[PDB]
Amino acid sequence: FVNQHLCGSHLVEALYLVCGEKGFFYTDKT
Amino acid sequence: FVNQHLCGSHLVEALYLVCGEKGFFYTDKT
Amino acid sequence: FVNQHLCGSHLVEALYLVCGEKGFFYTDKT
Amino acid sequence: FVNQHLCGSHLVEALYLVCGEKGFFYTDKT
Amino acid sequence: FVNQHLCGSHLVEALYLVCGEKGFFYTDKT
Amino acid sequence: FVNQHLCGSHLVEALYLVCGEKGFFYTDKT
Amino acid sequence: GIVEQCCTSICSLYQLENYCN
Amino acid sequence: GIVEQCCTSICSLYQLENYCN
Amino acid sequence: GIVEQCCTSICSLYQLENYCN
Amino acid sequence: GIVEQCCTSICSLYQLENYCN
Amino acid sequence: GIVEQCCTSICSLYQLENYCN
Amino acid sequence: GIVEQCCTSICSLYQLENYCN
Ligand SMILES: [Cl-]
Ligand SMILES: [Cl-]
Ligand SMILES: [Zn+2]
Ligand SMILES: [Zn+2]
Repeated sequence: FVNQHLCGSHLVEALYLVCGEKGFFYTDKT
Repeated sequence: FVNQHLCGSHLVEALYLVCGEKGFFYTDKT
Repeated sequence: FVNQHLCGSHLVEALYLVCGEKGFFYTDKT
Repeated sequence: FVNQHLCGSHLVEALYLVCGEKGFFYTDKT
Repeated sequence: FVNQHLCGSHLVEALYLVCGEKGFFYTDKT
Repeated sequence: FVNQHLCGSHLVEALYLVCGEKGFFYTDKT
Repeated sequence: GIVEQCCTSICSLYQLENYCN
Repeated sequence: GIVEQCCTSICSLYQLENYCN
Repeated sequence: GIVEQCCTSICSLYQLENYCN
Repeated sequence: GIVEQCCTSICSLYQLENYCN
Repeated sequence: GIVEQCCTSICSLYQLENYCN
Repeated sequence: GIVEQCCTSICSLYQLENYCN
């Protein structure tokens, strides 16, 4: 529908590629 | 659970599966 | 829309991580 | 088709692509 | 909704598996 | 950006993330 | 089945463990 | 194109082979 | 947040770089 | 099994089909 | 860190939970 | 090609952009 679970599954991988050594903080709430 | 070496995106992927609504922090700084 | 194909693509990976040595039987019909 | 070593989730991923509506059984017990 | 971005993310991997040595040309416009 | 060896599907995955609407050509012929 | 349960709504690790052998 | 054919409806391996070089 | 911005609409690499440390 | 054929060594398509239901 | 425990070596589930918020 | 530069060795971002259409 807008399945935020499967979408976040892609977002976290994209963030692992983009951030690199910096890392990132991920929260499924904003 | 799986008993292997998770590396790369896979790492974060499992952090997405285990944590859930809690969220996770990802820092690969050795 | 509710694309069960892309969703099952994630489900099978999550099941590979969760089951581990046990394995799993997957059918896209119930 | 690709001629490489598929391992980890990738393995199941191709089982998801090749089988289809038939389904597959995944058992990594050596 | 029909999120063509996440769907193309799966399509490109499926194409990498299917084409193999041949390769493929991918464009998100037809 | 990440500083590692991308191989397999991962390769194309980053081509999907970096290029975007431009598109990419994928040929692994050595 | 797994496909009518874990696509419309998200399934946790414990819910996904049911379908393991 | 591949994106108007293999997103609304699922594409098999044979359908995905059309777009290979 | 990232989830209300990068799911309804696609986020580029530059947009995804905001949430890095 | 499946790993020792397709992960330890390389599998073909018709060897992949041997594990479908 | 996380890599040297779960990638260099093998992690368990409760070692995975140590990096959740 | 692309593999011998980014898989055999490590690529940068602007080396990645060399394979975009
Ligand atoms: Cl999706
Ligand atoms: Cl890998
Ligand atoms: Zn998806
Ligand atoms: Zn991988």
